[PDB]
Amino acid sequence: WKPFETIILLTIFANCVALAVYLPMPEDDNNSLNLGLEKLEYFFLTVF
Amino acid sequence: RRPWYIQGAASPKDMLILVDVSGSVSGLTLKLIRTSVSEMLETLSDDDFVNVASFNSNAQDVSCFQHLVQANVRNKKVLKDAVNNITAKGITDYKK
Ligand SMILES: [Ca+2]
Repeated sequence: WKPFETIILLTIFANCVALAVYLPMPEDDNNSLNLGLEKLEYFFLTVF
Repeated sequence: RRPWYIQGAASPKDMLILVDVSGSVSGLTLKLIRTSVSEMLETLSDDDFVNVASFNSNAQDVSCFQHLVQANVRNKKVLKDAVNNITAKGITDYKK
């Protein structure tokens, strides 16, 4: 009943932004940002 | 590109061609890299020493040489044949 849904909406928007900034690479290549986003993916999973 | 011009334009070289074969170079840029490596190998003479290495998270030689060679016709042919066989796969590592 407290505005808890607003935090979930904001974290959904954050997850969408993290999905947007991902840069696909050919033949199993990566950069620093992609590795950073992979670790950040667990933070959203735990919250959800 | 003539042998006499190249001889009179600079001194003998100890050249080491380093080729990136990580995943991102897959496609047009890999073919362009192969052609460029062959063209630069064509600029060397018998007084220059050359070896070609490739790295994708790990560095290794592209042929059975393992060190600098005299860069004559036969060695350059071997290096060109080895170079026109590389594939793009992995993650770049410039330090190694
Ligand atoms: Ca790369």
